[PDB]
Amino acid sequence: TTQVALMKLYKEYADSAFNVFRGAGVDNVAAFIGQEPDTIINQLKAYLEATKKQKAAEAAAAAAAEESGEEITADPKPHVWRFRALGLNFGGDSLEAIEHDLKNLFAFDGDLAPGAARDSDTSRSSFPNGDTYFGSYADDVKHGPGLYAFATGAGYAGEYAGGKRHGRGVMVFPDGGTYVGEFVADKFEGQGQYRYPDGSVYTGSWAAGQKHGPGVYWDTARGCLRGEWKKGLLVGKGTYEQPALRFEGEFVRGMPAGTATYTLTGHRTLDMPCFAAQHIQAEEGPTLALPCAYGIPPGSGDEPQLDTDKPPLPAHPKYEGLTFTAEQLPGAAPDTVFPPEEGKPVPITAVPAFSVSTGLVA
Amino acid sequence: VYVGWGVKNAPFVPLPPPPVAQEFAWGEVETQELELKPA
Repeated sequence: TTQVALMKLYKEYADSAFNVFRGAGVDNVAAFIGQEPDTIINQLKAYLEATKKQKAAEAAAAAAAEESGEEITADPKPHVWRFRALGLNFGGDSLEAIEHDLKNLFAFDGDLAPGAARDSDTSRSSFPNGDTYFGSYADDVKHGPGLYAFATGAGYAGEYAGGKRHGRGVMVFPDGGTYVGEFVADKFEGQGQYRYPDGSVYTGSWAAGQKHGPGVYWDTARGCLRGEWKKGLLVGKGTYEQPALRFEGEFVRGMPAGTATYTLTGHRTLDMPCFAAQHIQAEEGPTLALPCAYGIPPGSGDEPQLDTDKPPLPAHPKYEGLTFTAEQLPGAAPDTVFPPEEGKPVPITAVPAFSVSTGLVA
Repeated sequence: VYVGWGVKNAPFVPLPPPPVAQEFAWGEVETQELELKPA
């Protein structure tokens, strides 16, 4: 043995994986990830807000310092010095002969054993770009419950394995969206609920960071869209339901096409007198079904982006290439109530209901 | 003068179902401590 490392006088910022945890007031990390997901999400959102505020304040201070006076020449972040009294023996020839361990002893604050992989269960880990980790290690990587801050505002709390995300977890992204569900590697997998920043919510299946499998989307127009989505887009028979109407048909590459079917009921004249007396006491409501069909440009959507002599898909504001065809009479389909009963729990706040007996409630 | 139903004689396309939003990018990847030097 040639060297003994017998101190570490480190410095800790007031926003890391060891201060989101402390504000919670729980006992340990397994009790931090074990809370109800709403409070986890709220705490991570508060951390994101703190990071954004700190960045804005730093930028303003830097601009003011440039305007007059001299440079800042000091760390503006809030920092509190801490001291680990660790003592370890390393055997080598010079300081550069143990570099791994030394730089390991730089950042991982757990149970250091010279020449051995990390196995701490309450370890902290800094990182080059500035993002921090709190949780358990095993076989030199992260494994088990953890809290993890990205230093850009984002944040994760949940299970780790193989050095990456695995199992159940909760994440908050810098834009404002959030995710609650299962994870494989660094991307979504299995079942989960994603909430977008605009207000929409998707509660369904995921494969490798994209929507895949049975899916139920609840957009900002308070309409329910159900289908079997594939690689981030909806393919096959899909259903869109709105308080008065229900459209079902094939989608290709996220846009309607092929033989479809509209079914909707006159809600405008449910209280007006009927034109025929026999409609007064009948049980069949005023609902009609049209066997229509959409149309797409003959090159668009037929190629799965094999990267062109292909027309572009119609966009949102104005759809350029969509056609539409109805050449048969309506067929008087039965009644439709708006809440589809598939995806019955409504994540969105303001969703009005409908029925033949009672019109739009809200 | 205009006398008739207020309907235009143009091809009519029923508006297709509304667009789905997109997730975040993947500039959020877990920075990892570099693994042990194997012997």
